[PDB]
Amino acid sequence: CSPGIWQLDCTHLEGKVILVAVHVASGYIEAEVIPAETGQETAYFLLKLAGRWPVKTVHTDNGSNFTSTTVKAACWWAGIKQEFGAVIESMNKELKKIIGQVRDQAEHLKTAVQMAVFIHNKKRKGGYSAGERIVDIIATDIQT
Repeated sequence: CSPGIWQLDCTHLEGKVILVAVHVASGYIEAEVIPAETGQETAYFLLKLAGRWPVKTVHTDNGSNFTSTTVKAACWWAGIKQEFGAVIESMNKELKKIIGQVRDQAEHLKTAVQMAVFIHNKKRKGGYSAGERIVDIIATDIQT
């Protein structure tokens, strides 16, 4: 898929909120455990993400997540547009299973989440991992 397209959603687990971003073309994920589902948290996550990867457009399954002033200011400043055009269902499903598998390896949920992100991104799927594919996709895109 287009290399600047990301999918962003929140999930719930243990009374806490997990913000999950998926680079659509590679399956690569970035996540954070946030205190609450707010416009402030989403805008902050977006700005961080865009300073790390070339974020052109962002899609979500909950369009109302993106209507606050705060979120639209973050997209304005970072040059992000909303994307109007199985991967995402697979990667998200995949994340909860791994969180479930390592949950007892960490005291806190946020640690388990990051362990699952790490496992997910490094898993060779053949056969490269999602982390290998996102850097190849971005590096090839740089060179014209």
